[PDB]
Amino acid sequence: METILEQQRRYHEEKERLMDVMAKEMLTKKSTLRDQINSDHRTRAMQDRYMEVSGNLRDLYDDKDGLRKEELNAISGPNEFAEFYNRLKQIKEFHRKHPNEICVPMSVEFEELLKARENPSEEAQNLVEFTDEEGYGRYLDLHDCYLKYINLKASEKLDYITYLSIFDQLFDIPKERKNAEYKRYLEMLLEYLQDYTDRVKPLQDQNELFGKIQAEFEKKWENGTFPGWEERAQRLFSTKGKSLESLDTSLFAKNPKSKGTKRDTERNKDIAFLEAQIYEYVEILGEQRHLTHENVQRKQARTGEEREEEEEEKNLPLGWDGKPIPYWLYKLHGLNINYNCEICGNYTYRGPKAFQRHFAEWRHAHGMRCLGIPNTAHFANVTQIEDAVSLWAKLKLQKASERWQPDTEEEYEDSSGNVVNKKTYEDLKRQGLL
Amino acid sequence: AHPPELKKFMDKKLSLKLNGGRHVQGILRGFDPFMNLVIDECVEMATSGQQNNIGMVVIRGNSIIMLEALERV
Amino acid sequence: PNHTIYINNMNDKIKKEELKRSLYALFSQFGHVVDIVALKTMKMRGQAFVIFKELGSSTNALRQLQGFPFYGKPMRIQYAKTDSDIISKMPNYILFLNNLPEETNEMMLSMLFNQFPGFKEVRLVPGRHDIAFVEFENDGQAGAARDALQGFKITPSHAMKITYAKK
Amino acid sequence: MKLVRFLMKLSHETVTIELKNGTQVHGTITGVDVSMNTHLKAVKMTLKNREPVQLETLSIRGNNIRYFILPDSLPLDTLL
Amino acid sequence: SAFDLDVVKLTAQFVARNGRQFLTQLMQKEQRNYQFDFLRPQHSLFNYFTKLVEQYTKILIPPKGLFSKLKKEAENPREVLDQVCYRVEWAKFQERERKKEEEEKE
Amino acid sequence: SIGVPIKVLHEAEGHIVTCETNTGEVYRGKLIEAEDNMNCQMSNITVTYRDGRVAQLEQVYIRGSKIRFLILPDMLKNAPMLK
Amino acid sequence: VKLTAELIEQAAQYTNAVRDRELDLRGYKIPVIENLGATLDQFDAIDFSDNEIRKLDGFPLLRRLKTLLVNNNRICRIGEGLDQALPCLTELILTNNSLVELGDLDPLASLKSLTYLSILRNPVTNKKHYRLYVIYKVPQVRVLDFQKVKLKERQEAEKMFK
Amino acid sequence: SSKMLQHIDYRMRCILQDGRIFIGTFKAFDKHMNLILCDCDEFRKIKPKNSKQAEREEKRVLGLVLLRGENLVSMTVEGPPP
RNA sequence: GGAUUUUUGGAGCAGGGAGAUGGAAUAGGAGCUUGCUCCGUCCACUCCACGCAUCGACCUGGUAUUGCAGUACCUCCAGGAACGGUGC
Repeated sequence: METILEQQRRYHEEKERLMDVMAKEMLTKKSTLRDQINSDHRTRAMQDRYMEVSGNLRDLYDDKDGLRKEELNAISGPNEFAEFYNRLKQIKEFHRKHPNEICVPMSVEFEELLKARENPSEEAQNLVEFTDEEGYGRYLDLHDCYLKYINLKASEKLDYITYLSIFDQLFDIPKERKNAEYKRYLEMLLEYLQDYTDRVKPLQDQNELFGKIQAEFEKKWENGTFPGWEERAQRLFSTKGKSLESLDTSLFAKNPKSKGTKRDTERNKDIAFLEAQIYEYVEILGEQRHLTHENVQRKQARTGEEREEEEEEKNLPLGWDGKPIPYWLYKLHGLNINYNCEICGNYTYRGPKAFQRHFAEWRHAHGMRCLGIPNTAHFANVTQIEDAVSLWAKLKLQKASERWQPDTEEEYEDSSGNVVNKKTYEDLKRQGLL
Repeated sequence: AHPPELKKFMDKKLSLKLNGGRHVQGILRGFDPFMNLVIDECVEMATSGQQNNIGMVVIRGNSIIMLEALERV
Repeated sequence: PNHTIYINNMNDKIKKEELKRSLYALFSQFGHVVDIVALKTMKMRGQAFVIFKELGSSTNALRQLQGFPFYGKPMRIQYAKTDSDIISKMPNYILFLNNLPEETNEMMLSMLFNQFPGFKEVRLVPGRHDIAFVEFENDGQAGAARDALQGFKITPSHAMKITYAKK
Repeated sequence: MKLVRFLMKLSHETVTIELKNGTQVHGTITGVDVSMNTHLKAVKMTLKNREPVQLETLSIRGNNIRYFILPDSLPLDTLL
Repeated sequence: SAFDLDVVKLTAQFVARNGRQFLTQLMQKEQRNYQFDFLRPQHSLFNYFTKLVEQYTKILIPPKGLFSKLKKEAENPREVLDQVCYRVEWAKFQERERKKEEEEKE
Repeated sequence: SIGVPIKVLHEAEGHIVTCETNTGEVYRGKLIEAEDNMNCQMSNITVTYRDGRVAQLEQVYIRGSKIRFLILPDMLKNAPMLK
Repeated sequence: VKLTAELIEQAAQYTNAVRDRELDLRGYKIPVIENLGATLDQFDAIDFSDNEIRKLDGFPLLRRLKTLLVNNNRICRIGEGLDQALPCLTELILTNNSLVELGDLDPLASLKSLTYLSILRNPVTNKKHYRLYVIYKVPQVRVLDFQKVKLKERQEAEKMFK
Repeated sequence: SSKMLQHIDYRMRCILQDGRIFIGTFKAFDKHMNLILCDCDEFRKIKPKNSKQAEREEKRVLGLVLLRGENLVSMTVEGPPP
């Protein structure tokens, strides 16, 4: 086919539809916050659709570099054109059109009626990316890491203040031993938090932020990122101090810095990555954890109605002059008595002649129509619907009875001295005997 | 509060599976609405083929989850 | 005909469940699988029946698999004499039925004529016996089932064939 | 009085149930009746040597439960 | 139709390789013993042929798939955000243009 | 009160059913007399004892206290209990 | 025509002929193999009676699948990732299909679970040594053309075509 | 309350006294809550007794099963209602 | 309405011995990493007492039946144990 041409055709269609969808999605918006998070993810993913197009088109030289010399001739023409056209002159008499030759990318990268999603957009949303209270980017999951820390430390006063202080700061002297599995548990809570952050910043280059964080882990901690004035250099992930920078470096690759401690440079690798990710996530969400902490303060001290709902967030009849009707008169009119009209949507009526006229009033008329039985008098005052249908059933039977139907009654002898009905007579008459 | 239907099976032979995988081979003799079927001429059957005649076993339905018939009654 | 189709003439060293799996794989194509009534007792060995959704489906699996190779001997499938318990609990427009029974029940004759997209009515000629004329509210339906009924068995003592009524 | 009525003080309540078949699950149960009948929801369950299996609407039994864990913001005397 | 669209694709393939204003691979196809029904400019299909030629040119620019391919699209959501904002800024200027033109005409 | 479970057991008694008990004692046969306390009397049954020699006995008294389950008439799927 | 999860959820997922969970979609001519995993781990058979599926491909991760009907379809070839998506698979009945050449038997052998198969009514049928190619490539097979496989057939099929 | 009374009539995995999962189109409850599972099957662990052999489950179907009240360890939904 | 049939539980647990037999790349301790020695979780092969019997399904070839009915499961001989739980 067309590889160095049709490949670029497909790639141009893909990137152009992606650019139109990206322009529309990044220019107009919606009101919803879960929708906003999902839509930042969707703008990143539209960049990703253009990204698949580009991963196909940017190394696509295996067709270009070779077909640009064979299609780089200036002699030929209608010969190969005629080979192609004589192949194309097959029986294409199939008279119909196709807009599914250019009309794909709008339905692919456009908005829908109920959820603004394209052909890909059947499950495009913050479906599993938003928990109950989290709010698609309003609150986060600190309860789970809090429960893990509770089951770890088991402290009769490990309460809101201690939890918030341990989860707000970056690198203080921690409220638990990091020389135990508490560091790994912080790394797991930080893995959950970092997933939350990779969902809450979706339009940012994920791979590029990863590469920046990798250069961070590889130079910015261990190459003198924390200066000092034992105080020249020390590690919060190693727990070894330095008489100076050169002493720190030399103890990094010395014997007891190579394999002579279970907290060595690699033997603390997992807990070190946990510490680094946790510190970065906290120091980024210093505002996010702050809003979550304010929310938690509200959810601790706010009143019950507001808190629960936000987690979940004389009969006297009228006269013409609009006053009570006096009592002997009310008794006369007998309004107390109510009539269950089932036909009327379980409407129930006060006043007896009122009830009766209702049978020709609208609500009863509608009721009838939708019952499948006309509002003829014969059923008036029959209010239950099974009674109505059996009544109208026998009524139907009687109407069909007393109808004179020529088909079954009006009867015809054939020529052969035996008789049939009108219907069968004409039937076999016009299907070729009579 | 309803007695069990061992009524035509009474005074007849059943081979019962009670807990401990055990068997009690005997005659249906007596019961309560507690289903405590009591077997006289009842003999134990262990895990191994060893069997001892027990005289009169009042075998509680506390365990016996099976019992088959020797006749039609 | 029948929607319950007889499928037999295979081997007995094959299992009921295994031959059922084979029959399912080979029957979901020519018809629908509702239930496979398979008995491997001696009085009916080496045989089973598949109850297909449509009577023409069953007879068409019978007419295509008219001796299809399988399980030790080419298996033969036909319609049954009656239908299964599941389905039991459940060219012109007019054509003369020749070899029309003077014995047939108009109910089963109606279910036959309305095998097609609903027939107009059947008129079993009540003078000189052994004739009928049936019309269908869909002429393509009439011609379809009348051509597929040319030589059709109903009360197998005869073949009930319907051709296009003449001019 | 019984603590079955104390466990009756649980609806929209974040709990953790260690059940009879070596089970341990985190759950916001649906609704609990007098015989401890507490049906789980969005629950991550792990029996003996298991996985975090998910049930969006599940019905955890009574006497086939072992241990219950209430919320942390749950006043005990007010719950019994 | 698919056949007519294929013929237009061949017209674009000929307009990508037509290297002179009076010399090309379609001058022969016009009066060379076959039918040439996309060769009209007064046909409305001339406009779709011009769009297909623009597409062939978007594939024939060296930055468009000849011998160089840039990965700021295949791995670039930041340049994609820049491009979304650029489309949006063009749209804002254009909305202003439409409003001013409507007011001036009124 | 009264159990549509017990109505199901009454619709499952009298004919071929297949009870399955605690240690694997599973009896497939005529579950003749079952009382709402589930002490099921089976008749002409084939019971496995989970032993894979699933042998046929007659008129067994398989208690329902150990009954893990009970395969009932597949024809009463349209029961009056559920409907 | 769009074959959706409309026609896959409205499909019938209930007792098959051999008493297994089958999900029929008869009467659609569905050529689109998408949106299927919404059988929700309660299905083992996926049936597309009256389909025009351009080839054999397009299924989701079903570690449970126990029967599939791709007969009366437009199967021309056979796609690759079939085993990891059907490890419990023995019945992939693709008769009345249009497989042609033994290059359509390339992913056929990678399954460890294939025993009950049907590709009947294909031009791969009357070709010489076609059942030989099948009895070579299918080790664990037991049901082939609705009659048992043979150790003599396996000897022929391994020994030939060295 | 009768919590399950909404989730019945669908294929629901009921749990066992011994740890199986049985997806029956559950019907109804009780005070003992004995299950009447229609179109109901079972599946339990085929224990390899080893690790270079892996663990599976062989398919068993009872159809409609009257699971005595001592059974349920849980009741979850594994199939929507057909 | 937590006492012999169902929802205040009898649930938990552990896989028989050994050979200078072996695998743990990313995971165990000390002899202060590499090398090497001994040490408290499995599987593959082999020795016992293929952990021991029953039966069921199946793979192998031979072998009896051509037949209509709603199934726990329906041939017989012989091998092998790929799989299940029952007594120790």
